Order: sequence, then structure tokens, then C-alpha cells
Amino acid sequence: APNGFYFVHVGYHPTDYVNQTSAYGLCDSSNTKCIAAKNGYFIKNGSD
Amino acid sequence: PLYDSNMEAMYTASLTGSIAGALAASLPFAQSIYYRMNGIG
Repeated sequence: APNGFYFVHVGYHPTDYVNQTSAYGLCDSSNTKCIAAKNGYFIKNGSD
Repeated sequence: PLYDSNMEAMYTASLTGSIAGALAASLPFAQSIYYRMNGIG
């Protein structure tokens, strides 16, 4: 650039959102083994 | 100044209402503090 540097960055910018609910993490009935999300979320379809 | 006092106060208040975060996700402050403390050790 004239007397400097011109920087261009390509963002992501999500534009349309939805309203859902998630959980902290699914686990066994007697708390035997429990899982958690790895870059994601857990969403119920509506029928568990 | 360019922005009024209420403008800057509203921007600060919206910054206050997004600290919870974690794991966007809206969380209670106690759960967010617990999740922050779990990362130290």
C-alpha cells in the first residue's frame, strides 16, 4: 500500500439464526459413563 | 463526544450480558464461574 500495508481478512459472519435448546452433556442412567460435545452441540429432535 | 452517556452505558451493559459464554450459549453465572475454575486445575 502507499506508505503502509493493506490487509484483507475474510470473516465468517453468520446471518440467520434459530432458537433451540441443548444440554450440558448426555450421561448414563446411574451416572456410569457420560459424554460431552467436541466442537458442537446436542439437540433433541422432539421425541428424545 | 460522538456517543452520548447512555450509548456508552448501553454498549457496556451489552458487554456485561455476554460474559457467561463457555463451552453462543446463555449460562447462569454460577455455572460459568465453575467452568472457568475447572480449567485452572
